Amino acid sequence: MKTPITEAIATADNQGRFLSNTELQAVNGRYQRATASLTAAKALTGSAQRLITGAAQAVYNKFPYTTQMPGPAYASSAIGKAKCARDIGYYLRMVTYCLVVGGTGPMDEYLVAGLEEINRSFDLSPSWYIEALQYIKNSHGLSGQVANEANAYIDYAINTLS
Amino acid sequence: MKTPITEAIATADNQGRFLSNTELQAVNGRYQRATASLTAAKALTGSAQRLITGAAQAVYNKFPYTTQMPGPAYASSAIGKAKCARDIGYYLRMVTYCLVVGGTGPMDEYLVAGLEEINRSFDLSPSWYIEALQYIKNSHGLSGQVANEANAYIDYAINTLS
Amino acid sequence: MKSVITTVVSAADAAGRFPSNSDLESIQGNIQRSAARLEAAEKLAGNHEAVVKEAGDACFAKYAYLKNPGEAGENQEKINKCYRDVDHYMRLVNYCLVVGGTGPLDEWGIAGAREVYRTLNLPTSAYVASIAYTRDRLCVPRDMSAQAGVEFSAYLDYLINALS
Amino acid sequence: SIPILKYSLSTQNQRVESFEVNPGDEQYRIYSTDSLPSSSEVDQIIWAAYRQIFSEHQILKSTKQPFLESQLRFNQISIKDFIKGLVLSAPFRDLNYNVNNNYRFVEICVQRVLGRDIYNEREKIAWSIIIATQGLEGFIDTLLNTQEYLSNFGDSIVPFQRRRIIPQRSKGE
Amino acid sequence: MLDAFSRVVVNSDAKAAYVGGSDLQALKSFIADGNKRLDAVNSIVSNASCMVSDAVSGMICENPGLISPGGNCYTNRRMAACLRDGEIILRYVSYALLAGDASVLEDRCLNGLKETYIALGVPTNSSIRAVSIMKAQAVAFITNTATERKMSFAAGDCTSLASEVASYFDRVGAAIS
Amino acid sequence: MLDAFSRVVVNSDAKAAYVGGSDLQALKSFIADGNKRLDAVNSIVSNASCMVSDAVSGMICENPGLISPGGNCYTNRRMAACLRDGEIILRYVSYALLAGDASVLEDRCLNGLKETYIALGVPTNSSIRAVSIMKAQAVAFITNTATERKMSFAAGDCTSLASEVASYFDRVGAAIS
Amino acid sequence: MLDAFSRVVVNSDAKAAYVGGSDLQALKSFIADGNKRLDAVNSIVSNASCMVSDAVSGMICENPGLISPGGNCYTNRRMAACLRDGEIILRYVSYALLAGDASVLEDRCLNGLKETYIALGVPTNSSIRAVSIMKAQAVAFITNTATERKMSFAAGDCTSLASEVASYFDRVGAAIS
Amino acid sequence: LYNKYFSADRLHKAPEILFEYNKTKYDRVGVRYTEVTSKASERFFPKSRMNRAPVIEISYREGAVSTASVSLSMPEISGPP
Amino acid sequence: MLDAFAKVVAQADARGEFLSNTQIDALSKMVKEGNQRLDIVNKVTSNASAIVTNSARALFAEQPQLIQPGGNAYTSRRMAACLRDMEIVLRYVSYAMIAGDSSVLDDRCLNGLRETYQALGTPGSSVAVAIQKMKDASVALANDTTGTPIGDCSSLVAELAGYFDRAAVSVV
Ligand SMILES: *CC[C@H]1/C(=C/c2[nH]c(/C=C3N=C(/C=C4\NC(=O)C(CC)=C4C)C(C)=C\3CCC(=O)O)c(CCC(=O)O)c2C)NC(=O)[C@@H]1C
Ligand SMILES: *CC[C@H]1/C(=C/c2[nH]c(/C=C3N=C(/C=C4\NC(=O)C(CC)=C4C)C(C)=C\3CCC(=O)O)c(CCC(=O)O)c2C)NC(=O)[C@@H]1C
Ligand SMILES: C=CC1=C(C)[C@@H](Cc2[nH]c(/C=C3N=C(/C=C4\NC(=O)[C@H](C)[C@H]4CC)C(C)=C\3CCC(=O)O)c(CCC(=O)O)c2C)NC1=O
Ligand SMILES: C=CC1=C(C)[C@@H](Cc2[nH]c(/C=C3N=C(/C=C4\NC(=O)[C@H](C)[C@H]4CC)C(C)=C\3CCC(=O)O)c(CCC(=O)O)c2C)NC1=O
Ligand SMILES: C=CC1=C(C)[C@@H](Cc2[nH]c(/C=C3N=C(/C=C4\NC(=O)[C@H](C)[C@H]4CC)C(C)=C\3CCC(=O)O)c(CCC(=O)O)c2C)NC1=O
Ligand SMILES: C=CC1=C(C)[C@@H](Cc2[nH]c(/C=C3N=C(/C=C4\NC(=O)[C@H](C)[C@H]4CC)C(C)=C\3CCC(=O)O)c(CCC(=O)O)c2C)NC1=O
Ligand SMILES: C=CC1=C(C)[C@@H](Cc2[nH]c(/C=C3N=C(/C=C4\NC(=O)[C@H](C)[C@H]4CC)C(C)=C\3CCC(=O)O)c(CCC(=O)O)c2C)NC1=O
Ligand SMILES: C=CC1=C(C)[C@@H](Cc2[nH]c(/C=C3N=C(/C=C4\NC(=O)[C@H](C)[C@H]4CC)C(C)=C\3CCC(=O)O)c(CCC(=O)O)c2C)NC1=O
Ligand SMILES: C=CC1=C(C)[C@@H](Cc2[nH]c(/C=C3N=C(/C=C4\NC(=O)[C@H](C)[C@H]4CC)C(C)=C\3CCC(=O)O)c(CCC(=O)O)c2C)NC1=O
Ligand SMILES: C=CC1=C(C)[C@@H](Cc2[nH]c(/C=C3N=C(/C=C4\NC(=O)[C@H](C)[C@H]4CC)C(C)=C\3CCC(=O)O)c(CCC(=O)O)c2C)NC1=O
Ligand SMILES: C=CC1=C(C)[C@@H](Cc2[nH]c(/C=C3N=C(/C=C4\NC(=O)[C@H](C)[C@H]4CC)C(C)=C\3CCC(=O)O)c(CCC(=O)O)c2C)NC1=O
Ligand SMILES: C=CC1=C(C)[C@@H](Cc2[nH]c(/C=C3N=C(/C=C4\NC(=O)[C@H](C)[C@H]4CC)C(C)=C\3CCC(=O)O)c(CCC(=O)O)c2C)NC1=O
Ligand SMILES: C=CC1=C(C)[C@@H](Cc2[nH]c(/C=C3N=C(/C=C4\NC(=O)[C@H](C)[C@H]4CC)C(C)=C\3CCC(=O)O)c(CCC(=O)O)c2C)NC1=O
Ligand SMILES: C=CC1=C(C)[C@@H](Cc2[nH]c(/C=C3N=C(/C=C4\NC(=O)[C@H](C)[C@H]4CC)C(C)=C\3CCC(=O)O)c(CCC(=O)O)c2C)NC1=O
Repeated sequence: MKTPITEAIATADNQGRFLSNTELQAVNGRYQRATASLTAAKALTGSAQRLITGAAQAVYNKFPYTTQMPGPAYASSAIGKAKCARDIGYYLRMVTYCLVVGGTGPMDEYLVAGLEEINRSFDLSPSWYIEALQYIKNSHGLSGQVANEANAYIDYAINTLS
Repeated sequence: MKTPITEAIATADNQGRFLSNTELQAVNGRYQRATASLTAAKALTGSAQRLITGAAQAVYNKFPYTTQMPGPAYASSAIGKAKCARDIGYYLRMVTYCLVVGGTGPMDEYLVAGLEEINRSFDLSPSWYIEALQYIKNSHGLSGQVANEANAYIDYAINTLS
Repeated sequence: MKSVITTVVSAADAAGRFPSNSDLESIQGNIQRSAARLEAAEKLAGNHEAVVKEAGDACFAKYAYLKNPGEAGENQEKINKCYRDVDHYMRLVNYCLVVGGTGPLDEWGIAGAREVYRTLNLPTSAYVASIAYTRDRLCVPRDMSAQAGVEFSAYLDYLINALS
Repeated sequence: SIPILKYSLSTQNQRVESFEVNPGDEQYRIYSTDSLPSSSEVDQIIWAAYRQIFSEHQILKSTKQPFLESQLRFNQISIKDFIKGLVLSAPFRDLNYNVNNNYRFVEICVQRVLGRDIYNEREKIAWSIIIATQGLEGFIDTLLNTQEYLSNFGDSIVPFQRRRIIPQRSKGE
Repeated sequence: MLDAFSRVVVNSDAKAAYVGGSDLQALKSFIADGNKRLDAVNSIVSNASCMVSDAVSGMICENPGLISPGGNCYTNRRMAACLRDGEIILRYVSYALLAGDASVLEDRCLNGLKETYIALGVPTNSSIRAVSIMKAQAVAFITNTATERKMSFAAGDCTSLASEVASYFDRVGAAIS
Repeated sequence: MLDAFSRVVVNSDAKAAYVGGSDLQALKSFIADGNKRLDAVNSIVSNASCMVSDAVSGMICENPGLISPGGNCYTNRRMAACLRDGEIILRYVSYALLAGDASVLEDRCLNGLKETYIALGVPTNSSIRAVSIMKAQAVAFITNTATERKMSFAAGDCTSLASEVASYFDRVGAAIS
Repeated sequence: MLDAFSRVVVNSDAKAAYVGGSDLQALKSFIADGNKRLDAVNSIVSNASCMVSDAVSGMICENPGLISPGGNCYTNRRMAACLRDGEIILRYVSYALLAGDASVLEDRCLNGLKETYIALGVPTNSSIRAVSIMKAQAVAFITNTATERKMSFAAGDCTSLASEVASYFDRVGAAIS
Repeated sequence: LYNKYFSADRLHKAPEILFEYNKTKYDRVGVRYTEVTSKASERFFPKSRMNRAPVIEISYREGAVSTASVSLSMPEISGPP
Repeated sequence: MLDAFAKVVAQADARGEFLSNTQIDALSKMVKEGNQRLDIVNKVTSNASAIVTNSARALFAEQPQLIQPGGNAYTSRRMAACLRDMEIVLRYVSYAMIAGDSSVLDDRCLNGLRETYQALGTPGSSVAVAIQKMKDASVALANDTTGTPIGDCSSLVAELAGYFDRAAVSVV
């Protein structure tokens, strides 16, 4: 869990030096961007179910074999669609958490740590979630200094998934 | 040498991660405080000789036994006054450097490091330089946010000296 | 003679090869530079009785101690030798303005000069004074063209660095 | 300078000698790079270093240090420098260090670095201080310059738990 | 050695690709400003002698321990060797500026200079100072902002060429560091 | 050349004018005794900072009441601004010498300065003492009779410069009065 | 696009707004004779400070009773307020020229200004004299017939700028009356 | 008393017009709101012109008249202590 | 490390006098393009994986002998060894971009990389080609304004290309 306040603490604690305004400016910049990130998190919260269902439908459109293939890893049956909507809800939740604290710390310790063996052992393809996130990145509605703050955490997850 | 840009590099280099938004805000806050620190550095540059002579006279007033004790460590002779003005010039120079880069990095590697054995072996008392810095901290003529930026690096040195 | 042609011919002869494109393009550059290069040479040929005259007295203006007895300019004939040796250097500069490279200078003026000027006790800086006086007397729109003037001062500057 | 608080010792297996010429089973396959390993035995050394300090899930892909391995494969750094360039890794700092105090942290890396169990609690009291004043890196640089580390691991042997099994016995600790 | 042209040929030869119109435009831009390049190398080599003399004497007059007895620039022989040591790096920097590539600088002059200097006991700091003071004179002579001497030119600015010669002068300072 | 210099002053744009050899020959053809009128302004601009410093220290070592608390030179801000003002007056009188004409000396600094110093409570006679000290330093630098400082000039007499800047400094000292 | 300019003034938030490309092309398409109008408002904003200074000095050198004790310009802080007021009126009439419309000139400064000056005891006719001086300076700067000051423009006639700002300055002078 | 028209929250506030014009593709115009500030001395020393003084620089070396040059500007200048 | 601010402090202190008055506005212009530098870097950070993978796919599309059986980047460990090197040189260029000077790039990355490539037998001038394939993908991506106000970024993308050529010539 890293936010810009936590490394401001972690650098001063290395020699155990006091917090001079080397780090006070670093937390002041967090306080600058905080407003433009918080309305992005609020608007992404307000658009949760629409974006989740649209992203799941985008994955089902772009990969139609996942709706037909007989297997536990696919969404051909009814509960596989529940797992698939649950995963996109998890991704959007981590995006809103990183928008709230101003750093990738939440998703770095809740989502991507150990994601490799999750996709490998349960035989999930990472290319599905990139389509799910590419749906959210352009059709969230956010525009301006707020959408530019929101898109960075979205395509950060696209970077670690790819 | 540590400025808020250098720890923004040093945190991303620890896992070797790319520069995210958690480090770009930390350097953005440096860019916010940069203007209020640069005019403080410029005004302290413009007031160099006045502040150095006033601080040396303040040490000579508060500790009159300094210019009357026969010894190489004291300013009783003429060259001891030259060494004493040279030291206060060094201190004011390090203060202006830390005001320029926005962090205590310059004085941390040019003055702090090994300043204990310097005062111990050459028999200099650290209480003289605290009086010299307490003269500069109240009589530099700045007020408001520029002076609040300038005073932090001044009494940081008071903290390590004491 | 260090020129444009002798360089590429000696390079091809040391390699034992025929003249290729890299040798002929260097002659093309000499063709392209000769128009600006030979402009300064003919005017140095036409102005030389004035330029070494008014450059020689600048040497004794900077160093009036040379006319003292027991020096290098104690009588009139040694001053005539000084104007002689200045006119020789100006003729060599006119020569390297004609060849293309600095062959005549480092063959006839530069090589061995430090031995002669030391054992005959001639002050080396007094030559550099008379050359550097004529170097900045050149105003580029009036005496030569803009391109002849730089290629005239480059040989003059070269001599100065060789003597210093 | 506030030197280290004097604590006093105990009795352990590694404190006394083994008398064991030619051991076979209770030896933990010392992964030295004085062996001059090939391109794929270096992977075995790197995995064993990951098992020694991290446990077997801080060998995720997220916790992996892909550039430290590249300085090991070019012989820029040694094994000992690799070991606490691995302790200085922040996956170790958020997975192991942010979840316990400094008394438990002293024991959580005396066992993983020096390979032995703590003498008493007074040792954990005396070593808890270098975490505070000069930080984690000041703690591990003073841990890996002790005679307890250099006389048995040197600077090219991956550390291991020392004298865990007694020869005739099956159980051990 | 390579050049502003042979560089892109060695780069294209790894591709096994022909030098097409995509990457030929840098070469045509290199040709179209060739007159400024010649106008810059001429300006450097016309004042090269005073450059090395002022450089070594400026290195000396802010560190007088070199001419102190037992210093590295003490006797006449060591001082002459220093005055030529500097002239060689100025010559190779001029070669690299004329060629537009530092490949002549790195192997003919910089390959092994560091262990040479620390086998001789040459202080590195005075060498970086003598290199930096030559860089400061070269950027003044290329941009025609030298105080005590002005050279005549056409109209235009050469910050391009000045930063190229500055990178060439930082390569040697990084090599002997 | 003259029109560009005039437009710099008229615009107040803080962008520097720059001139070639043919341009300089045109301004020297307009100016009276340009050659000698150039050593003069060079002898001012190479000595300007020491001139204002020595002037204000001579004023202070004549009248200490300005450095006493309640004085106009007391406080950190006052010393800096008074140094700035004296140097500005020096720069304008140096221009007025270079132009051979005192119009901009009126129009850009002397126009409405006395009422400004009255509104700020600045004592006038101390500034008159200051500009008289600058006048003495200027004519000392122009006769090359500086006891401390030497420049080499082409030999000759420059009486007009001493009288030109004395008339200009008296114009300042009367306009502040 | 002019509604975005009005938005700023509506909000009074002191946050800057800028137009370029398609937004500035829409502004210049919407408001009559844009390019000429832009040289116009540039010829005001580059000369504004000298305009209010010359205006108030012309008013004072016509009527000294304001600078006499008991005058409204006496005790210079008020004179600072008068400088501020004249410059504010200049800024609003410059906006009203830039908009091609005098609505905000009514709504933000001229609305209830005369009663304010009556309640403060400000003499009206001196301010009328001041704004007439600013009107003359504005039309002089717009005909490029400033005897002292020169800018280069693309050649042509600008009848609207002088008649537009003369109508606006007469609106101010009648609304204060 | 003046509080009926000019209340204290909008007192002495005016728009400002700014021009980023250099005959460039990136050329802009901006409008902002401001609190205005002026002081006493600007009857004769106006704010665009205040504390500006003509500095003259000369390059000459003896006998190098072809290299000699002179230039002029007028920036903001401060006094060195 | 050295950034662009400490660079000016370094030779000011090595000369030993204060910063001059014309250097302070040279730093205040430097803080003027701050917002623009953040938009640039963040552009190259957010699609950092796509630059490396597309440049590698274009690199093998012209030089098969690298993926040929017997080639340098042939086995999966050796193929993975290219991608980390390309991500490292992309990462240190982005460090030098926000730093404002090239001093951190040649310090921890380009120092001795020629000697490693000359010792492993990795040939010298397709890591130059891979750096050029990353350069054109980066400065085309820095030109996109979609999601930023409109203006001039070209001086800074000239500097961004001024780091990639420095990386491309210290490896040949
Ligand atoms: C878009 C839907 C696609 C899909 C989804 C699918 N997922 C699973 C199973 C799992 N998914 C995860 C992933 C996470 N769990 C988390 O808690 C988090 C955030 C911290 C993530 C990213 C895990 C752990 C599982 C296994 C347990 C579970 O959640 O059920 C399944 C079921 C697979 C199975 O049961 O073996 C499906 C169908 N698959 C598709 O076909 C869609 C394209
Ligand atoms: C206010 C003056 C008081 C004083 C000064 C004094 N100092 C010295 C000698 C030294 N001081 C230093 C300290 C520094 N040197 C540095 O370079 C820096 C910044 C990096 C510091 C803080 C050192 C190293 C010396 C010894 C070498 C020297 O500078 O001369 C002396 C002379 C002591 C001696 O010669 O043994 C004096 C007199 N002493 C006073 O009495 C004043 C109160
Ligand atoms: C073809 C190439 C060529 C040259 C470059 C010159 C160079 C040159 N000059 C002199 C010779 C001389 N050169 C000088 C010159 C001077 N003394 C001074 O005080 C000033 C330094 C300078 C005048 C400006 C004098 C005085 C002599 C005669 C020395 C003597 O014997 O007293 C000599 C010896 C032969 C002689 O007596 O003339 C030579 C080779 N002559 C050449 O043939
Ligand atoms: C081969 C090349 C070549 C030259 C450079 C000149 C050099 C030169 N100039 C002058 C004589 C002169 N030369 C100039 C020229 C100049 N004076 C200046 O102040 C400017 C810097 C410069 C270009 C405008 C002028 C103006 C005179 C007459 C006055 C004087 O001597 O300065 C004379 C005397 C005889 C004569 O007039 O020619 C000579 C030899 N002559 C040449 O044959
Ligand atoms: C191809 C490129 C090339 C070079 C760059 C030089 C490099 C070079 N320099 C020296 C040798 C030297 N170089 C210096 C120079 C200096 N020492 C200082 O204190 C100053 C910092 C600096 C002068 C500015 C000195 C003093 C010596 C040795 C002189 C001696 O020890 O007698 C030597 C040993 C040879 C010798 O000493 O005789 C070599 C190879 N030679 C080359 O072939
Ligand atoms: C302590 C001893 C000491 C010295 C010896 C000088 C040496 C010296 N010269 C220059 C700086 C320079 N030196 C030259 C050199 C020359 N100018 C010419 O035109 C001639 C051809 C050539 C020999 C004189 C140039 C062109 C510059 C650039 C600025 C200038 O013109 O002075 C610098 C500044 C370097 C920098 O800024 O990094 C220094 C230290 N100064 C000193 O403090
Ligand atoms: C073989 C000998 C040889 C040379 C010595 C140079 C001489 C030279 N320089 C330039 C021409 C030029 N040289 C410069 C260079 C500069 N201008 C300045 O004011 C700066 C101080 C400096 C760096 C910007 C510029 C800007 C031009 C004009 C641009 C151009 O011609 O391409 C030109 C072309 C135009 C002309 O004919 O004048 C030539 C032939 N070229 C050569 O072929
Ligand atoms: C008690 C306080 C006190 C002072 C601070 C000095 C200040 C001072 N200096 C000069 C006088 C002068 N001041 C200078 C200025 C300078 N000389 C140089 O060589 C430098 C370049 C430059 C800065 C130092 C010059 C050239 C003169 C005239 C020659 C002289 O009298 O020394 C004068 C006389 C002016 C006059 O009235 O005629 C005074 C009062 N004298 C004092 O009594
Ligand atoms: C174009 C020409 C031009 C000038 C000459 C100056 C003139 C000038 N000086 C000051 C302002 C000042 N001027 C002085 C100067 C002095 N007080 C003294 O006792 C000494 C006699 C003298 C210095 C030697 C001081 C001390 C102030 C500040 C007064 C204050 O603190 O309010 C002000 C008011 C603005 C301000 O406070 O900065 C102005 C317009 N400005 C210009 O634009
Ligand atoms: C652009 C920079 C620039 C300058 C600084 C001057 C420099 C200068 N001064 C003079 C030349 C001169 N300068 C002076 C002036 C003086 N002599 C004295 O002894 C007095 C102290 C001082 C009076 C103020 C005199 C008397 C001459 C000779 C006559 C003359 O040419 O005016 C000359 C022509 C002869 C020569 O080269 O020396 C030049 C180029 N001219 C320039 O173009
Ligand atoms: C006795 C007190 C007294 C004054 C202070 C001046 C004030 C003054 N200036 C102008 C008149 C003017 N004032 C300016 C303004 C300026 N000119 C410039 O070039 C600068 C940029 C700018 C600030 C100086 C202009 C452009 C004119 C019109 C041209 C002119 O008459 O000079 C007018 C005539 C306006 C009119 O009624 O038509 C007056 C009274 N005149 C006086 O009689
Ligand atoms: C939005 C538009 C807008 C304005 C134009 C000004 C209008 C204005 N001016 C003043 C206030 C004033 N205005 C003046 C101005 C003058 N007196 C004269 O004799 C001259 C004719 C004239 C200057 C040339 C003076 C002197 C005062 C101060 C009166 C006082 O001291 O009470 C006040 C009262 C508040 C205050 O005292 O500051 C207001 C609302 N304010 C605004 O918000
Ligand atoms: C954002 C900043 C900005 C500006 C300042 C103007 C600058 C400007 N003015 C004109 C162009 C012009 N400007 C004028 C105006 C005038 N000419 C005169 O001689 C009168 C003094 C003055 C009348 C008020 C005229 C007459 C033209 C040519 C016709 C026209 O385009 O309107 C043009 C188009 C042609 C050219 O490039 O010159 C531009 C870009 N436009 C801008 O976009
Ligand atoms: C935390 C991260 C962070 C950022 C990325 C920037 C983001 C950012 N950029 C700009 C502001 C800007 N950003 C750009 C940048 C660009 N425009 C282009 O056309 C190019 C594609 C691109 C260059 C890379 C420009 C040109 C402006 C100024 C626009 C204007 O003049 O209005 C602003 C407006 C506020 C201001 O004025 O500073 C902000 C918040 N700031 C931040 O705090």
